[PDB]
Amino acid sequence: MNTDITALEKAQYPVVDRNPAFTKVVGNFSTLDYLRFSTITGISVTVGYLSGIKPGIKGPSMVTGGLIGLMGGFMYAYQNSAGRLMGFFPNDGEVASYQKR
Amino acid sequence: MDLIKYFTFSMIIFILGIWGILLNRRNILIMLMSIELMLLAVNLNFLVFSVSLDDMMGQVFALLVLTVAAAESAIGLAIFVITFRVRGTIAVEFINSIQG
Amino acid sequence: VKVLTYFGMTLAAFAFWQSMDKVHVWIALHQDEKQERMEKEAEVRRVRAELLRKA
Amino acid sequence: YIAVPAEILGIILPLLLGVAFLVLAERKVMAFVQRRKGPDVVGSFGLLQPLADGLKLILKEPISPSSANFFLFRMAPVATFMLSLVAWAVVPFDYGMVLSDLNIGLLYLFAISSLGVYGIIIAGRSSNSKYAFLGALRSAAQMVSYEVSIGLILITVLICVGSCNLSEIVMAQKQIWFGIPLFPVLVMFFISCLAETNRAPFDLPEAEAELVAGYNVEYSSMGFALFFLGEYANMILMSGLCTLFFLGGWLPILDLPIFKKIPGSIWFSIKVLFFLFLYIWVRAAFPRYRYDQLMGLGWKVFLPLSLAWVVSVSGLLVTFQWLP
Amino acid sequence: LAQIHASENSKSFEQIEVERALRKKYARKDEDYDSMLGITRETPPELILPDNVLPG
Amino acid sequence: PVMEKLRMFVAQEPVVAASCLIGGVGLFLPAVVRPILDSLEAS
Amino acid sequence: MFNLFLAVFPEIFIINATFILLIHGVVFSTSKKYDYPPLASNVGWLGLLSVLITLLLLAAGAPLLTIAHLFWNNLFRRDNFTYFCQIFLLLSTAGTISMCFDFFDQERFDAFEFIVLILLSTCGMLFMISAYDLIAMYLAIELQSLCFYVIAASKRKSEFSTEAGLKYLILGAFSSGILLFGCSMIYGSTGATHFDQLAKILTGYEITGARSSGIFMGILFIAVGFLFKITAVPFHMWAPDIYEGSPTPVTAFLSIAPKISIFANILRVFIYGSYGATLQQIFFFCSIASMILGALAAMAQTKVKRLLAYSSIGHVGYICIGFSCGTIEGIQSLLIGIFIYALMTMDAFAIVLALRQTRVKYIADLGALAKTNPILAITFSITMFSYAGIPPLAGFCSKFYLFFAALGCGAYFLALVGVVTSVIGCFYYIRLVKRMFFDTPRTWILYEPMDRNKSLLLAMTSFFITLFLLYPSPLFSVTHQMALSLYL
Amino acid sequence: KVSEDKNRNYAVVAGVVAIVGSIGWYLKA
Amino acid sequence: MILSVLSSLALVSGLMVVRAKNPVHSVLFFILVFCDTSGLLLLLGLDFFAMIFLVVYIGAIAVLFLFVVMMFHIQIAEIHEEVLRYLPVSGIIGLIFWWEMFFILDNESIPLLPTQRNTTSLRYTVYAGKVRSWTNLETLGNLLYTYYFVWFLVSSLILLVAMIGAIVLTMHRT
Amino acid sequence: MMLEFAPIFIYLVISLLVSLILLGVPFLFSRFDIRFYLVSILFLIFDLEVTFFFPWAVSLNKIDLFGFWSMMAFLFILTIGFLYEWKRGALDWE
Repeated sequence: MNTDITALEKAQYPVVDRNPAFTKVVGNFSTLDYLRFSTITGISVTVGYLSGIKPGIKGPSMVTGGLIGLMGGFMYAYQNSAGRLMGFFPNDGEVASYQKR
Repeated sequence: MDLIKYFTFSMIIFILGIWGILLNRRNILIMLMSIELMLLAVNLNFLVFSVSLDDMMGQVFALLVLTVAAAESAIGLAIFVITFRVRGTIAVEFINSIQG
Repeated sequence: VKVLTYFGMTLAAFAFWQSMDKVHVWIALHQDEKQERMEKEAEVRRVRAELLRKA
Repeated sequence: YIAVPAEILGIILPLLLGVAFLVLAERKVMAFVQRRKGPDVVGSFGLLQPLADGLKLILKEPISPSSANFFLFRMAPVATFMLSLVAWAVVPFDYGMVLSDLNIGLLYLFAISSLGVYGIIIAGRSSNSKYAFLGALRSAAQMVSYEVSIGLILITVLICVGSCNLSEIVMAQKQIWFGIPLFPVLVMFFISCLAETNRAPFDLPEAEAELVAGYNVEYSSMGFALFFLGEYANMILMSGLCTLFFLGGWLPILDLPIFKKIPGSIWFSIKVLFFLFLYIWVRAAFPRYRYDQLMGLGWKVFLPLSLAWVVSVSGLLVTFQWLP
Repeated sequence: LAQIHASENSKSFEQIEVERALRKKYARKDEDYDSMLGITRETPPELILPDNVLPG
Repeated sequence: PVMEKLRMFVAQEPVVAASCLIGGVGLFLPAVVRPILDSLEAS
Repeated sequence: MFNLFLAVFPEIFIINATFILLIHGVVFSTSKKYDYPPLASNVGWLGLLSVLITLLLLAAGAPLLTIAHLFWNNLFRRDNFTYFCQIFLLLSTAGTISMCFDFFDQERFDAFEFIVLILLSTCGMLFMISAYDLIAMYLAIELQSLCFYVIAASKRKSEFSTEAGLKYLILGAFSSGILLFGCSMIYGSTGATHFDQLAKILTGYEITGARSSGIFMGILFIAVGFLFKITAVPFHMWAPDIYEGSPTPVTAFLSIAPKISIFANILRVFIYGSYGATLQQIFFFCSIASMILGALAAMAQTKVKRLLAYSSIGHVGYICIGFSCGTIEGIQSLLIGIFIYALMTMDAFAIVLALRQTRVKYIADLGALAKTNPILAITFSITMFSYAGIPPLAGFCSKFYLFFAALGCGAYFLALVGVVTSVIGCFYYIRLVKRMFFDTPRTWILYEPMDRNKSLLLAMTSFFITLFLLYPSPLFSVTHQMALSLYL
Repeated sequence: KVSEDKNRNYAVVAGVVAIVGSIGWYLKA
Repeated sequence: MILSVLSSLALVSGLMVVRAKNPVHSVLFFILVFCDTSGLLLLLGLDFFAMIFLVVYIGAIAVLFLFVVMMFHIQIAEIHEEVLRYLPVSGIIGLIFWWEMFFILDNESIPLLPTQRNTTSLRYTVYAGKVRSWTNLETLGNLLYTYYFVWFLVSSLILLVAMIGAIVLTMHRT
Repeated sequence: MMLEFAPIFIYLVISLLVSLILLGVPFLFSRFDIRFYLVSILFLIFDLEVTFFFPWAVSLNKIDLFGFWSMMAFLFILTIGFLYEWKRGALDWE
């Protein structure tokens, strides 16, 4: 299947890697990325718990909310990391690590 | 004259659907079937045009419209069943409460 | 309906479709008069707008 | 095209004879299992019993109840009989021995299977008997339920072959018959064919003793005969599909010159005959399910397995690039 | 009347909480969704008054 | 203790368990084995 | 390969979350162990969270939504216009969901599938906004429509809800068939379904004497389908009956989100394609009919829900006046009108859902509400004066444009219709203020106080309605951005 | 001496994690 | 000629769908209209669509219509009306639609009139396309799941909505 | 080629004639069950699933892994629907 990563709007920052691999983007996760991940997951677990009290399923509701939050937070962190590696988001740390390795 | 003949086949089915709407003011099941006749005519249009233009896009859309027609019929008949179950009858005089 | 009624309605429909074939041939035969009439009506509009801008 | 009717008759007439004699063979094998003899008085070894029953049936007066659906009542057995006959136009008996070499023959067979429900539905409704109507509704539901599994199994075979041509499906089994790797698929296919032909242990219309009146309860004389003949012609066809899809059709058991001496039509016939024996052997062996039990089996057992086998076969062939 | 009033006034804190939750649980209903689920919710006996105090 | 819950689930519902296993192998092979074969071919 | 799907991250997330909620709901609603708990509010809260996470993913990934635009080109088209339209749609859906928990708990509407269908229709409208081909447009429209047919009939034992669903299915399937016939004519005549190809084929010619009648009628039928979708007269009569007969949260949802998504489609199809005058005259005549008929019919209504339905018909007439003029300011004003009407409608339906706990049905039921709940009567009066367009409330903004275009595109009959229908609308809106403040009924209805969700939403929307004209710069700038991004 | 409800304790941990994470999110952006 | 026969059969069968007193008969005439459509598709060389119209429209959709209509036992009085009064409105609507749409292609797709000369001798054959020809099935399957897979998946979402809505609207569990 | 369908038509006509000869020679001497609607719906859905599998099965050798996974996603959505139907008792006939 022929592919093309080229975006409509060009990256406004140094392009460290045009099409970074999945594991490379995951390994690029920063402290802020983990903070976003953890915040989304914790809020989602909390909403699951609180909305589960009335039907009596606070634990299962907690697991469901936590799964939704885990998927959403991982997707958000991946979004940010890959955008930094691709030059779409401000990527000072990516460029500093790239110019050295 | 091939293209005109296939086209008029589909067009007659479409007009028959329109007439079936026009002619069945007491028969809402036949109205649903008239809508299915119109949808069939449209599918035929897409397939005939796909052949006439040597283009595949008309066939892809014909298959997808098939999926849509099936979904529409399933939901439509479910609503018909619950309407009948509530009222005990399908007569149009029992589905005219909302007005103004 | 009776089966004979369905057969007769089919015969009538077959006649209708052959008549439609004749109509299609008639329309195909008069493409040139349509083209010649259109030549006039578009050129009248040209000679017209050109004259209306001379002033 | 002038000799096409000769070919069509050379298919249809021997098929009607083969069905007449399938009824006899069913009565003989069931009898022998039950330590009885079976029809052996009407003709030598009972071999004229089919002719006698057919002539008796055509000499019976038709009844034609006073229903508002006179035409549909007579048309329903015609419909089912025609559907059972027309599937054989695409069945290959040997290399080159087939009436229509359809490139879409698999989907055509599925479409005929799907049309088969209307004869039963219409017979049940047109009879003006609530027993017949209810029995018909249950039989139609069972048929459509097991058509899903039949279709998903067809997809498995198509994935292996990569073509809808029935002759191509047969010739793709030269290396190995598909019933060896897909033996569970063959088992599920044979069971789904029993349920689609309304045969034991799934024969609801036979369970009149069970307070279940069949869709053809009101029929007499030749309409009743046409229903029966369509059903039996469907059993030979389903035995022919089991043969074509999984037992390599007309191919010999082993690719050896001793086995290639007997023609392909004999191999095809013998495999068809094995499957027809099993249809009768099962009728003779087991009791029958209730309607709710076989419906549960259809949706909860055979749909999931068939779907899982599609996924597994496609995934295995895509992984190792063994696709056709 | 004295019987129902005496029964209510002598309940403990735990039973008061149990019956408050039950009362909230059975205050409204969705018999349509219940029929879809194929269940029949029954009023718990601790929320049912004896017939001798009912108006009929 | 989710180890006998799986055992009971297999005991009650063998057709579902078998379908999940068969389809799961069908999904596992292209997901895991196929990239291993593609990589082994690259080198 | 994986990075290509960064352009569909919001949709992937919302669809997967919808599946998770479907499974969670069906597993624990059938559980004997938990006594078959009603899960409508639980799944509602989890779905509101899912919508907010989708919104986060979409808004924080603005440049990434345009990645791999050539690979994704034959499927959809994401740009700034789609970006802002989708953000607004997600916000509408979140607000509507937050307005449903009291209805779930007090009527005991226990079906969690309600939330699942709302989320699936939100997916469908998200795909509608980015649609860039007739095929994709139709598919997304059908997905959204099927979800609405099912939720319109959700009260399955009610005569009204079953009647609403039946009329919706028949008139909706009819209109969809008409629209599909138009797509077939365009395809047959141009051999093209992609919006870019249709643009190239149709620009520069319009009606150049030898006009393709196939193209022209494909356009007409597609326009008829769109007009049915936006409830423009004469394709409107399904709307008041479905709005009344559907459960009130369904009515609130159908009032806002589908209009945003269908107007996005209309812009990207018509403003962008090129047949020209006829297309805009269609919308001009339908706008006039909508304004007049909506004003008169609303003046005749005695029930709150019907009055709101007819008011929405009139306002779509006012909005479509903007599409009729076919200029940058026309598109900007259409977008501004949509935004303000959506916020006002959300205010109005928050109040209606609050009063539905004591079963409000008639306008006369609001008698003496200024005594029993004075701050609610003020909030509702503000909404009615905003609907009537009295400055300096937000409703004036949209009214101001109507006359600006009428004197810009040179149309004084439109101006006269606007003056007369504005006066009629003012009358039937201030009739509610009279009922709540001036009347002294013998029998009063005392209403239960609203829950926190609706009070917070009402407070925010009411502050917006009273104070938007003080700081309107962001909406003006963003709508100008969207109008420009339609072409560049 | 000890809070027994485990699900309640996990919910408390999740709420604390969300609060500290939001604070860190602001502090590092 | 053959197209005239199929058109006439479809026209009569469609009239019988929209004009039959009994809705069961209407559903049955609808099956005949779909069979005729299948024949037209076979003429166009689209055998996959010809079979699928049989499998889906007749094998699945008409069956559902038949099950519902049959179990409803509609009485002819609840749905009967005389249709003589609609001949004028049907006449005007149908005539407008006829004159405008039966002839929409005529300006754009002008028919080639058959002459008394053998034009078959001017058919140019290009053998390169015939070396490995594609069926309708594999030509469609080359596109459905790769270049246009998103629409495929949206159609799956449509089917999911149908399943959910069918259960929610009608299920009464025993 | 569509040439191979003509024998099917002549076969149909002959089958019709045989049917009428056999059937004619002797002429010479109020309770709605929703479970049927539900089975119809299920059949329709899986009918469309078999329909979408036919092109996929013949095209697997060209579409490769992309086509395989798009079909798997399709199946996953429809199987979630099936699990919903299962848990709701639409597959039970007792």
